[PDB]
Amino acid sequence: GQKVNPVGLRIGVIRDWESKWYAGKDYADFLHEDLKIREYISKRLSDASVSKVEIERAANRVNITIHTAKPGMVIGKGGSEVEALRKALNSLTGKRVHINILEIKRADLDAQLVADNIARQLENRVSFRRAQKQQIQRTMRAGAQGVKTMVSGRLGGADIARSEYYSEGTVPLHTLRADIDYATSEADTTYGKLGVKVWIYRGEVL
Amino acid sequence: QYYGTGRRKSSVARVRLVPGEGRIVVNNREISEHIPSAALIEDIKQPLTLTETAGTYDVLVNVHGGGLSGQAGAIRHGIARALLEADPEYRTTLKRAGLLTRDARMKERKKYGLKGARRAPQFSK
Amino acid sequence: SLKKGPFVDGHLMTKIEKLNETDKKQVVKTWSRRSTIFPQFIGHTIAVYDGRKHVPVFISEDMVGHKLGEFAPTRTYK
Amino acid sequence: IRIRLKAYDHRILDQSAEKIVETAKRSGASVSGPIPLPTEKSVYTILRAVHKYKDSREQFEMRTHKRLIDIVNPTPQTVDALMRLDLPSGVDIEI
Amino acid sequence: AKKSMIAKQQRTPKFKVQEYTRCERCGRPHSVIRKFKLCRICFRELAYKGQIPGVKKASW
Amino acid sequence: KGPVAKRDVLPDPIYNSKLVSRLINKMMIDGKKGKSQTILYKSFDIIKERTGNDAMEVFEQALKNIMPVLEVKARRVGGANYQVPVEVRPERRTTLGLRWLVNYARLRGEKTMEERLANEILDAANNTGAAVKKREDTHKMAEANKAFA
RNA sequence: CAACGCGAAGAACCUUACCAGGUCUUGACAUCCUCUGACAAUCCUAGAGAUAGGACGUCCCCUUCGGGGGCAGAGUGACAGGUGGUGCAUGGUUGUCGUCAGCUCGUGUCGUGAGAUGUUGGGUUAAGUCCCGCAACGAGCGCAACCCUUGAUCUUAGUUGCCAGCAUUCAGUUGGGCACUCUAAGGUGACUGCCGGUGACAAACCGGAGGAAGGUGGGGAUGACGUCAAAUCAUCAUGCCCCUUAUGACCUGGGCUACACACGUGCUACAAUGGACAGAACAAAGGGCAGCGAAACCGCGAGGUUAAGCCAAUCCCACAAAUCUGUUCUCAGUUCGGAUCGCAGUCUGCAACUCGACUGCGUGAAGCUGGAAUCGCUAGUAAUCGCGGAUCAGCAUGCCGCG
Repeated sequence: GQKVNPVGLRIGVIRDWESKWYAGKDYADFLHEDLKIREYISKRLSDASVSKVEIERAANRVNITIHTAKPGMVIGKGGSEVEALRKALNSLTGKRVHINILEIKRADLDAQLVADNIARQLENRVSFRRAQKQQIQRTMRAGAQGVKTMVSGRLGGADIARSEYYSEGTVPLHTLRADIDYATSEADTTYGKLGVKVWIYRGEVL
Repeated sequence: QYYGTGRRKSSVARVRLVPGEGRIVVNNREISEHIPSAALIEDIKQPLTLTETAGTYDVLVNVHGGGLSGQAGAIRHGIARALLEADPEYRTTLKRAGLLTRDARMKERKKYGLKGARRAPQFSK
Repeated sequence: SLKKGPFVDGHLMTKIEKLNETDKKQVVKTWSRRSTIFPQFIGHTIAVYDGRKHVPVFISEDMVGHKLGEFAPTRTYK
Repeated sequence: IRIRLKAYDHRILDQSAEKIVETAKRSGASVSGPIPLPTEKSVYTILRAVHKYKDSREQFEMRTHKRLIDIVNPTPQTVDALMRLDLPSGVDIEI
Repeated sequence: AKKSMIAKQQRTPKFKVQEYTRCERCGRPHSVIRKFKLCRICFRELAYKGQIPGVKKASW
Repeated sequence: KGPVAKRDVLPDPIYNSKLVSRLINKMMIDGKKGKSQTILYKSFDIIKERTGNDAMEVFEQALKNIMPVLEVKARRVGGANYQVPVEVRPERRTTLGLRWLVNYARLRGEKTMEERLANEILDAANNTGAAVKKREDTHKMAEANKAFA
């Protein structure tokens, strides 16, 4: 018996859906193509890294906003590449699309980016101890109020798995006023499967 | 020429009473055929009897929501409000018996797992 | 069981019909036990699939309204 | 002219309605107020687990709501200015 | 064996009856909700993630 | 934990006697409303006929007759399960006696409910009734085991 | 306990994996390689796949025309498939003790060491809740609150709602108006706030008053560190093996509904606080566009005909039942009970034998309060009474929710 997802609980009261469009009688296919474009862009931008992408609807014209500073580097050199990929989104959606790039300053306190960092450090053969203990203090001095991070799977001791987590700070999950951002990521290793769960207390909301 | 709002349980009775001779009406209809219960014929007149204001008003009511006993309680609350608007001098005496608190008594949520509101399923080993 | 008549499939129906016309002798194969029995095929013989093996059956004058499935019990027992 | 609008969040819908009435007023028109048409919920039910424990359950709601406006006089010389407003995608709009 | 009969579901069958419904994101045949064409597991997943614009964890 | 209680079936506060207390409220402990406030209020008039006096007076007279004043509960001691006499609270008295009348009314068996109940009310106004019978059996049990305090 | 109206929020086919038979091989499905260029569909006999062939019968965008882009078809070897095993290889999820009040760390002390302190002692509450001492001083996760919802009311808004006063009506529909309810946003609100007592004055506890609500008002959401190698390889992936002329695939039929018995969870009763007939009522929360489907006519019925309105506070689903009143029945295995049966129909679906539901007849079984044992329930609860809704053509005594 495990905990409820914190952002899962906080959606709609202190968090927006990250899909801000109304539909009716088109809800199913709008939703489906939303998942399709999410999957496509996440797959093909994983190397550049991106946390969260919102979708917006107007006159049957989809429009997007995409996060993280690295797609900032995709603006300049990939400015041709931005048009090249959004051509694919046009082809998929049928009707043409608009996009926007928003830069997440201070990436050390984005849950998904942190999770992807941990996943990469794990998959290129670095020890969970070094990776996790370094990342927690990185985020803390980046200026979070509290962090708890956790990894699970066959943690080196391949013959049996276990769980482990570090944390330092204040992190209330039961309070429905905090801004506990949450993410999780999956890391595939030779000796099994590794999963990551990281969340950070940014601050309350008023 | 006096008004009050009466709520009991999924039921709203909005009463307007005028000086008269003890003639009682609900939804432009009589109660002797609308409500057969004598324990709910004493409904209307209970407050007017724990005060001495028994027969000097006749009442008109528009009532909606709930079933018969809930409607009866809605009467009681609404006419109590209207009487207070009429003359709050014996407001304290009316409170002493009560008949003013909107009882928050309402049907409890039916929650999953349980059967009914509180009846858990049968248990054996 | 409706106003719109009994139900039978053509691929069976034609080859039993021309059979009844030319020669009423040989047995007819069928994997489909769905068809309703019809009144003008008395005395014929049909092999009806029971799930394992087609069961030959003979048709009487009173076998009307039913389906050929009723005479092919597909489940064994004691 | 009757106009109907709805959304998933009162937080966006209220500012939408207030902006609509203000741009219909300051650009002169005769108008009725933003009456809130009663909302309608829609509950969903789902097992917590993947395989067992039907006694475990959580509830989801597609809580949606409706507002209504109408302009008394169509005012053709100003409704055409009204039409070009822009709103978030969270709100639906129709005649 | 899943790919073969998800493809069956995709293609039209020989009769209007046979076209049962399978969840589209994750191919479970049982317990889809028509309003999303989605079944509970991969419905709850993206529900907690944030998608499905209008739905929230209910409580009353 | 701690004591708890409630009041209900209340008649009006002032100028109220027990007779009209029940004639407008009280008792009725037989089931849902209706089939009570009915199958009752008429039981009383049939015994207005059957006795040349106020049909209420016989009611609480029979009640007085049925009331116990001692009874016995069970306690685990050694291997005997001694039966220990105890007293009855003023409200426990009324609830249990009323209970005996109602359940025996629905046990005795005749053509119909209101005549059943009325016949028992008079058979308890006189001291020869089924409920009264259990009253004296509980009583003789109790002071036959009076020794146990 | 925490499996047994559970995965299944729905098994005639389909689902569906399993069984019999008939069939295929780079394979329905995915990327690569070379061609044919845009490729398909309808109908014919065998027909179930599929194959034999047919009647028009393989028909785009750009190209300084070389050839590219996408679209399918053929061949092609790499490959695809695993609801096949392993939850004692895992992720990710979920139950359980348990909404129980606990579980820990920083620094410092004592011990030599496992370790202890804080976290104990007084009361306090639901609480590791608080206060008072105390080699402890603090902090963190838990509790509380912050969230939702029902309870009283203020402002704004009066249409598809509501009709106080008026004329009108069977259609409070109209005319007129937001009076009232109601609707939905923003505040007010209950905070031990105030008074007396108890308690050291503290924490708190008892009793009052105000108060719609007094002592976490009610309910929901929230489920600590962890135990059960608890469950899931059926979403996911190292690991091995199955091979791709087979555990991989397509089709017909059968099964998961079998039935000498056992158990679990439920519905219906065993009757006159009742059956039957007639009249009179009161009313949620939801759903409705391959939808909801009005009225009238047909059938004594399940339903059918032709269909108005409704993308819905307008129309419909939708005539809530229990209940009240009145007539008969007169204690029986009965006018209770309705099981199981043969006959005759309605609906859906290509299809109702295995294997749907409903209806008109005829039938009418056991049962007349259930051993030993055992369960749920602290007031809108239990007990009854109905009404919707997911699953979806049809299939609800189950589940979810409403009164």
